[PDB]
Amino acid sequence: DDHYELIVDGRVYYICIVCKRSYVCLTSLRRHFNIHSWEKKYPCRYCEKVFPLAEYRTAHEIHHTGERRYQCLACGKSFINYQFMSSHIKSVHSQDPSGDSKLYRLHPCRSLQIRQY
DNA sequence: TGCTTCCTGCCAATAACG
DNA sequence: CGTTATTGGCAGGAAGCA
Ligand SMILES: [Cl-]
Ligand SMILES: [Zn+2]
Ligand SMILES: [Zn+2]
Ligand SMILES: [Zn+2]
Repeated sequence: DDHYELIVDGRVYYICIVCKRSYVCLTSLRRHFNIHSWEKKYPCRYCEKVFPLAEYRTAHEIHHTGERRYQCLACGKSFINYQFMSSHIKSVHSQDPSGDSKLYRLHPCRSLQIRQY
């Protein structure tokens, strides 16, 4: 028992009973709620750190391996995450990768095992 | 104030369950 | 083994940090 529902204008919101954060879908509330309950743990496999979300652990573990998955297509430089890539493309190439063009390539993750696309 | 990490709608990949 | 439920990768804006 971790939420209540709030309905405004026919739109359904799921509210965390602990911190009152609002979610459009229940899956997100359940993913969020682990921060409170710590029902599941996500331990780094390279150090002692433990995370409340699987994706937080993954981003952290990529830091351990040093893999650079985000590649700028304008000059070929590669980056650890979206933020480094975006900062680069905006500052050096004066372009926005969230725009209407494909300015970067996200390589598959090869330095560790996560599900592929 | 420029890195560092967090956050959540969306949904493909994966697991659970008969 | 077909049907259903769950996980968690991803973008890219937000929040944290020193
Ligand atoms: Cl690499
Ligand atoms: Zn909460
Ligand atoms: Zn670690
Ligand atoms: Zn570049």
